[PDB]
Amino acid sequence: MTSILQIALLGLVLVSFALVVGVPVVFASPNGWTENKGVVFSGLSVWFLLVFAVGVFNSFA
Amino acid sequence: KLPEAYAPFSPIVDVLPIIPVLFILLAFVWQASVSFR
Amino acid sequence: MLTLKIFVYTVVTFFVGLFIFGFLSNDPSRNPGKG
Amino acid sequence: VNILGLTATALFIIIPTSFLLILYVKTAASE
Amino acid sequence: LTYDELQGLTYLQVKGTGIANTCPVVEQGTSNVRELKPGDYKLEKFCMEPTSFTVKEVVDKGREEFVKTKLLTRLTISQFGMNGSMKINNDGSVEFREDEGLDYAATTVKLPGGEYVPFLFTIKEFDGKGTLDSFSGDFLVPSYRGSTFLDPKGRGGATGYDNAIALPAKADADEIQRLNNKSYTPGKGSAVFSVAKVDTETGEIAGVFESIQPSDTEMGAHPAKDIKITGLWYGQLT
Amino acid sequence: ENTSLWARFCEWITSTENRLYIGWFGVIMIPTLLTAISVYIIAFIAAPPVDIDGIREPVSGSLLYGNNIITGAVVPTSNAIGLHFYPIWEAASLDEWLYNGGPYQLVVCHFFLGVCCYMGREWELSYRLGMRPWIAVAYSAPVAAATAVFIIYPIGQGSFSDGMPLGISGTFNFMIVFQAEHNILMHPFHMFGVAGVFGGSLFSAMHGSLVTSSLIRETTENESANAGYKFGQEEETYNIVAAHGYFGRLIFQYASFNNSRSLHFFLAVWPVVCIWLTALGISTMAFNLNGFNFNQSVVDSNGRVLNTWADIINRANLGMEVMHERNAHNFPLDLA
Amino acid sequence: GRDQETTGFAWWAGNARLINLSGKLLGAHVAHAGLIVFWAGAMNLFEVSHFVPEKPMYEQGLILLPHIATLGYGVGPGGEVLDTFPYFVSGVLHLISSAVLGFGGVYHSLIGPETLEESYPFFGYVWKDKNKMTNILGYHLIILGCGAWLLVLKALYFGGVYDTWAPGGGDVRIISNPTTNAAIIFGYIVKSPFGGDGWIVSVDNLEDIIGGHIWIGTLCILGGIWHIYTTPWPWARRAFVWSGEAYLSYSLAAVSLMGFTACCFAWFNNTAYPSEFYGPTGPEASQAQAFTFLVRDQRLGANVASAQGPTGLGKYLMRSPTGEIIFGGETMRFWDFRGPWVEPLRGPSGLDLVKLKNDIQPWQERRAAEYMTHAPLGSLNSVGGVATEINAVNFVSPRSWLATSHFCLGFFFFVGHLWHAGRARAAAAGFEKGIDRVDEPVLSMRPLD
Amino acid sequence: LVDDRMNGDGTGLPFGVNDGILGWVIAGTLGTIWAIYFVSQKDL
Amino acid sequence: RAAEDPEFETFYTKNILLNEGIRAWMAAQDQPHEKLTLPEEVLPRGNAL
Amino acid sequence: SLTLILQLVALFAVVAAGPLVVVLLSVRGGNL
Amino acid sequence: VLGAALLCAIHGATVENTLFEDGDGANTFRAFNPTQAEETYSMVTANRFW
Amino acid sequence: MEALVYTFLLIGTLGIIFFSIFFREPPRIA
Ligand code: CLA
Ligand code: CLA
Ligand code: CLA
Ligand SMILES: CCCCCCCCCCCCCCCCCC(=O)OC[C@H](COP(=O)(O)O)OC(=O)CCCCCCCCCCCCCCCCC
Ligand SMILES: CCCCCCCCCCCCCCCCCC(=O)OC[C@H](CO)OC(=O)CCCCCCCCCCCCCCCCC
Ligand SMILES: CC1=C(/C=C/C(C)=C/C=C/C(C)=C/C=C/C=C(C)/C=C/C=C(C)/C=C/C2=C(C)CCCC2(C)C)C(C)(C)CCC1
Ligand SMILES: CC1=C(/C=C/C(C)=C/C=CC(/C)=C/C=C/C=C(C)/C=C/C=C(C)/C=C/C2=C(C)CCCC2(C)C)C(C)(C)CCC1
Ligand SMILES: CC1=C(/C=C/C(C)=C\C=CC(/C)=C/C=C/C=C(C)/C=C/C=C(C)/C=C/C2=C(C)CCCC2(C)C)C(C)(C)CCC1
Ligand SMILES: CC1=C(/C=C/C(C)=C\C=C\C(C)=C\C=C\C=C(C)\C=C\C=C(C)\C=C\C2=C(C)CCCC2(C)C)C(C)(C)CCC1
Ligand code: OEX
Ligand SMILES: [Cl-]
Ligand SMILES: [Cl-]
Ligand SMILES: [Fe+2]
Repeated sequence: MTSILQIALLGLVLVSFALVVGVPVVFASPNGWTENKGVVFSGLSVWFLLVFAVGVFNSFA
Repeated sequence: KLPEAYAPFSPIVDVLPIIPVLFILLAFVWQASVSFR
Repeated sequence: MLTLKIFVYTVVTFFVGLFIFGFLSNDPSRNPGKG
Repeated sequence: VNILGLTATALFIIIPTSFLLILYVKTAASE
Repeated sequence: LTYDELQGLTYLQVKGTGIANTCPVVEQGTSNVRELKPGDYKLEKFCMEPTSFTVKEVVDKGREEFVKTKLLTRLTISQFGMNGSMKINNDGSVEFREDEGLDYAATTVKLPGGEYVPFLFTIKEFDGKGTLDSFSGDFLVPSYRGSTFLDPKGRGGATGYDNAIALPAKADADEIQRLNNKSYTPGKGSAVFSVAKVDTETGEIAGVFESIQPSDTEMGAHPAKDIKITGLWYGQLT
Repeated sequence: ENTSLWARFCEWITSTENRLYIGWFGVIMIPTLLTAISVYIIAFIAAPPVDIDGIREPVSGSLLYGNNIITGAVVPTSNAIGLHFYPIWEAASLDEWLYNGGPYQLVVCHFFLGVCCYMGREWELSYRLGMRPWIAVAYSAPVAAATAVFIIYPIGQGSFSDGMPLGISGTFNFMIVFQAEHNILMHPFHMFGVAGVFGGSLFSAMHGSLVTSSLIRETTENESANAGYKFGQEEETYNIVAAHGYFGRLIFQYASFNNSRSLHFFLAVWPVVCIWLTALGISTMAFNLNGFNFNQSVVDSNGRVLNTWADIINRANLGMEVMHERNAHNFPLDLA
Repeated sequence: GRDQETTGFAWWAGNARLINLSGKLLGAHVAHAGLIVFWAGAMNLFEVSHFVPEKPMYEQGLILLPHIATLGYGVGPGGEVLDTFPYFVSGVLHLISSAVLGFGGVYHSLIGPETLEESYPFFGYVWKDKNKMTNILGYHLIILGCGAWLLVLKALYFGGVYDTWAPGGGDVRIISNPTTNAAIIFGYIVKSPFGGDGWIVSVDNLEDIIGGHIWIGTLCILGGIWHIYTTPWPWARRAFVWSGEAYLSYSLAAVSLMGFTACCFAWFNNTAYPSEFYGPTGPEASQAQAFTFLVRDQRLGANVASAQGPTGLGKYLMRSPTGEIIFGGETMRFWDFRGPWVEPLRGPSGLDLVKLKNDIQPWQERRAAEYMTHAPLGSLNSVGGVATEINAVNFVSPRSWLATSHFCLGFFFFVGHLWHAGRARAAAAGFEKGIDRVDEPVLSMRPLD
Repeated sequence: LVDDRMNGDGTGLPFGVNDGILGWVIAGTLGTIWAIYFVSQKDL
Repeated sequence: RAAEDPEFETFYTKNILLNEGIRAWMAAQDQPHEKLTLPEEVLPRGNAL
Repeated sequence: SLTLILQLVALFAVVAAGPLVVVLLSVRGGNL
Repeated sequence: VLGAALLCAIHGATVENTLFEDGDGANTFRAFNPTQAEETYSMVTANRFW
Repeated sequence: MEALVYTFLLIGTLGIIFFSIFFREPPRIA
């Protein structure tokens, strides 16, 4: 139950890095935010889900 | 120390203080990129 | 020596009151500029 | 040294002061 | 201000008020003084507080009298927390003994005319003898400054330069008493104590005292003046 | 319509027609200062000796008690008082008020209020003259230095006796004891301050030499060049292009100030920020942050101590430390 | 962003370009708040990753874990630490909140609306709309009062806070009967800032601390409602300047005052900053040294009331200027120090001789010795002791670090208040860019200066 | 007690006020300055 | 005056004592050519500290 | 050491993130 | 040295705070032309202020 | 005898300061 928490946390770190690199890129791109809606929303949703998953798995590990 | 589940993430924990200094230096980098207009 | 403290308190309060109410006395209207 | 220094100080505070006063009044009386 | 309401008063209500520098003054009982039970006693928390400081200075018509002064120091003149033991006989002949406690206070007074007279107000090693009305004796007076004290030019008794080193030619002859020899010989004072307002129910004694002691002798540069201390005293039996 | 007494008083106070502008900052600046000067002259002339260390060993400090001008100093407050407030009314007699160093606290408090309101008055006259207001911002650096050496260091060390004595030899004593305590020479903030005053002298000489060297010839050699400058003129008096070209081929072309506004801003900003840094260094030393400690840093392979110049500075600090306040320490650790 | 020609502000004054841009102002503010919470979380994680349990926290160079431990998280009696998981939870929560705030600030900064006035009238504002500025100030006052009441609820019903004045050496105490009396609460405010009074630094009990927090929370909530439902009066409108730079200058002066005041708390106060977490203060360490040498020479068979020093003033115990029995030596200047290990030894007349002789405690002696060893004297290389000391001890007090950094920031922000207040007055006046060259005010009045 | 003192050190005196006359002269001076300022209004 | 009257202390005399301390605690490790193996007991030192 | 290697990789990845986003925005259109 | 540092700081502050408008821009550093024969800081105003 | 010389020199210095401040040459502005 600890290894799955470590895997979820490493995935959260990777998703956070992808967000902090691409979100300013998506925003400051010339007409890029209009079409990057789905990928940015998916990244943020996966980030929130991974935060919640690490939080709920901390009680079990 | 950190909890045993979060022990391997200590090296990525140690870098986290310097991020605001990197942020103000990033503002300087961006101003260099806009040719200081 | 209480009289000295009373006198000093009166003088300090007088000068501080002139300062405060002089700056309340519409200080931005003493502007040498326009506006 | 208690009074020779007094005499030296007196001469130092007068002689160039007097000289400066000569030059200043020589200029001030001329318009 | 008795000892009852003083002990029942906390620190934060005494701080900055000067109550910590005044002796406990009894209000109950009588001034019979003879009424107290004769026998063996070992008094505790001996208290002492001056009310006037006077110096022997005048050579004129006053014929070496004691003159009023100004207290250059703050309220650092009282003495508290002293022990000892005093013996009382039936006829009234009593003896007094002071051994340890805060039995000293460095005090500097200002003579009229801008003169500084420091003195160590001590009652230590007091050997009292007499009756209840007035018992007097002698007490040991320390110097004022220790042997490791340094003057403006180094020097001093225990540690020091033993001379004036800033000039390498005049370190002898006239200034023997300043640098060649440091004097730390203790003096002796005379103290007279009067007992009044004795409360035998709680064993608390009070009254006035009269002490004459020398001032600071320093290293012997100037002869010590005589300091007369008048004030109140307080003690508790057993 | 300006007939009422308060309106007339306000117009007189805010009047720019006075010989010296008073203002609402001046209504505090003037009486507090004149109090400080009055008591400072009187104390420097005939101040009785002051027991600075609290050990009943008084220090004369005043001329009538045997001091010259270099050695004369208003002695700091008694160590028994510490950071307590000691006005005349808190003393029973003027004799003990003078014995315990009360004039030092009165001068320090009035001087701090006076310099603060002088800075405020500088802003006020800049406002009433239609000027840009940052002259007071420039003057905030000596005010910071004075506050650090008169109030902030006594606050940090817990006693007004620990402030800078109001004099010259007292100032040197403050600096020497301060070096013993904190090793101020080995501090980056003091190093920037020293670099700032040295560069301020350098830049003052640079700017003055460049402008006086490049004055336009409007007189002869038998009359002073100052007579060539007429006050209130709009024509420039020196060749900015020639001065900039001289500086550029002297030091560096692309690293020179071709704009006088930027040049004068640099002249304004360099010593001011460096004095800010050194005043903050003194204030950080007040909370015992101290300078660089390199005592026994260089060690050989066998572990023997290899002394350095910092170790010689340590020897100087020891020599000052074992001698400062030679009778006021009953214990080894100097934590006070 | 914009450029120099379109705004008149250079790159080194680029934030001035967003003076009038409400959306970019909000983006910069939210990104900055994300930065602040990021430092809080990152420093919490770094400190708990570098935390050693068998050492006190003041020896390990921590400043945030003492802040959390003062509230009573993971600590037991005597100041010892029982768990670091609350600190870890606080750090992780701050990091996640920082991520959220940083995303919001970046979004408003980059692709947020430039001006909120024409599309979001609730969040739109102009600097001269004094009613709207008072509404924003009222909302922030409600937020601040709610935070103060949240601290009050934490100290009342949510585990209490750490009391260093508890018997035995301090413990996590539940606050009961907070002192809500206006006289004693505001006597701190109208107090002198000198020795013996200390203004509000000399608050010595959590009862007064929580009572003042209740008072400030209620006052902030009522003041927020007042600002939301009122407007500035004509006297305030005449006295004040109503520019954004003016409001910034007012805030700058305020936060400079808070910085100096918090520096003074960190250096002197040992109630809101417990010594078990922050180390001894200057006065505390000096008095601990004097008291430790007192009990050492008392154990060595030497009289402590007698046996004066070389100056004849008293080597161990002597008299304060008021008259209380205080520790001898230079520590006389710290005679007003009050700590948990001297108060049981202090009677009505100061330090009682019989109490110092017989009512001694081994825990008091151990704490005094540890505080004597760990005085707030160190170099900026983190070398313990005075400047002469050998490079052998790695310790500088967190109180010293906080005091130095906060006085520095307070002084810079006072100078920033000076700069911004002057520029605000000059900008409202009209001569912030120079002299009009045709309307010089000096030539309009007579000579002789 | 050899001499008379005010003994105002410490104790947390409001504005350092030990006697009610001190607070009353504070109030009186501030009030009369405020009264002069209030009477001399509606100017400029 | 200070030599003939030991109650006369000034900041100048404090500076003189401090400079004596500098010379004494400096010479041994500052001038190796002098070979000053100065003992502890002759080095000037104040009360405790 | 493994801890030192992970610290250096994390530090390099973070310190390169700023230059990465600025270079990517400079070469990918503009608006910076 | 202290007087020279004071002179440098006070001269820079006085010049930069007694400047003429020459503006249509909030940055005064771009309000300067090297090739001109006019003063950019008011010596009269500076003299009156000091 | 030295103290009177010192006090005289300083009061002369303050006199020169007061003189230079209050009785200076007015700027001509011509
Ligand atoms: C929260 C407080 C605050 C806020 C919101 C502002 C806001 C603003 N300031 Mg200001 N200022 C402040 C405090 C503040 N200031 C302080 C404390 C000072 C010091 C006295 C200044 C001095 C100042 C000046 C001189 C100027 C401004 C200017 C401005 C405007 C443009 C800023 C800009 O883009 O420059 C860009 C920012 C930078 C170039 C960064 C500067 C580099 C710093 C100094 C590096 C220091 C970092 C270092 C590691 C910190 C350690 C030091 C110490 C703490 C140990 C802007 C609206 C300008 C203005 O007036 O516009 C109208 C301008 O001229 N400010
Ligand atoms: C506290 C630091 C701070 C903050 C929050 C801001 C914020 C802002 N500045 Mg600014 N600036 C700063 C410091 C700061 N500045 C300093 C120190 C200087 C002096 C060098 C300047 C000089 C300056 C100038 C000259 C200008 C601004 C401008 C702006 C605004 C718009 C910038 C823009 O959109 O262009 C685009 C910027 C970029 C495309 C750079 C991209 C970098 C990205 C955003 C970094 C984000 C990384 C982060 C990890 C992402 C996480 C998000 C999420 C996944 C959590 C904006 C609100 C402009 C303005 O005033 O608006 C009119 C402008 O003209 N600033
Ligand atoms: C930090 C929060 C905050 C801020 C920024 C403001 C800001 C403002 N308030 Mg306000 N207020 C607040 C909190 C705040 N208030 C709270 C918590 C309350 C509830 C008690 C009030 C109740 C209140 C009222 C009733 C009024 C204001 C008013 C005002 C406006 C003018 C005030 C003024 O002239 O300056 C400062 C004022 C002075 C310098 C004169 C007052 C004298 C002092 C400051 C009062 C305290 C005296 C006391 C002895 C000082 C001890 C502390 C000191 C030693 C440090 C101003 C914009 C006025 C207004 O315009 O209405 C909208 C108004 O009438 N406020
Ligand atoms: C050797 C013996 C002789 C020595 C001579 C020493 C002379 C010292 C005399 C004392 C100096 C006091 C000056 C007071 C002048 C007040 C008149 C005035 O200021 O103009 C009114 C003038 C009146 O308006 P106007 O005439 O229309 O311009 O403006 C004012 O009202 C401002 C008033 C300022 C009040 C502060 C007093 C001056 C403070 C600085 C003095 C510092 C004292 C130390 C002196 C040496 C340094 C200068
Ligand atoms: C130690 C003792 C002193 C403690 C004082 C503490 C209590 C007061 C502290 C907070 C007062 C809030 C000030 C806000 C108004 C200030 C500017 C103003 O004035 O605003 C100006 C405004 C103009 O319209 O007027 C107005 O809004 C009216 C506002 C002022 C109303 C208060 C006046 C009180 C009455 C006192 C006068 C006694 C007068 C005569 C004394 C003569 C003695 C011989
Ligand atoms: C009307 C008015 C005004 C004016 C004012 C003036 C004119 C000023 C001042 C002031 C002053 C003028 C102050 C003062 C003070 C002083 C003092 C406070 C003093 C002192 C002294 C002393 C304290 C001494 C001591 C001593 C010593 C030191 C030693 C020996 C002994 C003896 C005792 C001598 C104005 C315009 C502003 C406006 C408002 C109102
Ligand atoms: C929590 C706590 C507490 C409480 C506190 C409090 C409650 C506080 C407060 C307070 C307050 C309640 C304050 C007040 C204030 C105010 C201020 C600080 C102000 C200001 C400002 C100014 C400086 C002004 C100026 C001016 C003038 C005078 C003139 C005209 C113009 C103007 C207006 C600008 C205690 C300590 C108990 C305990 C611990 C903690
Ligand atoms: C706009 C702009 C800018 C920017 C600004 C800013 C300020 C930004 C930001 C931002 C931010 C403020 C961010 C933050 C963040 C955060 C994050 C991203 C996070 C996270 C998470 C995670 C993933 C974690 C994990 C963990 C845990 C849970 C615990 C253990 C440890 C670890 C680490 C594993 C600049 C200046 C450049 C330029 C100008 C304009
Ligand atoms: C991982 C982990 C965990 C978990 C955690 C969780 C799952 C949670 C969270 C979290 C969160 C989730 C946080 C947050 C953030 C958020 C924020 C930061 C917010 C915000 C908001 C705001 C700021 C608002 C604004 C506004 C608006 C927009 C409307 C109206 C107006 C106002 C202004 C109010 C724990 C620690 C257990 C353990 C360790 C690991
Ligand atoms: O008083 Mn002036 O100097 Ca400040 O450290 Mn502790 O206390 Mn005393 O010795 Mn080092
Ligand atoms: Cl010394
Ligand atoms: Cl000590
Ligand atoms: Fe120039």
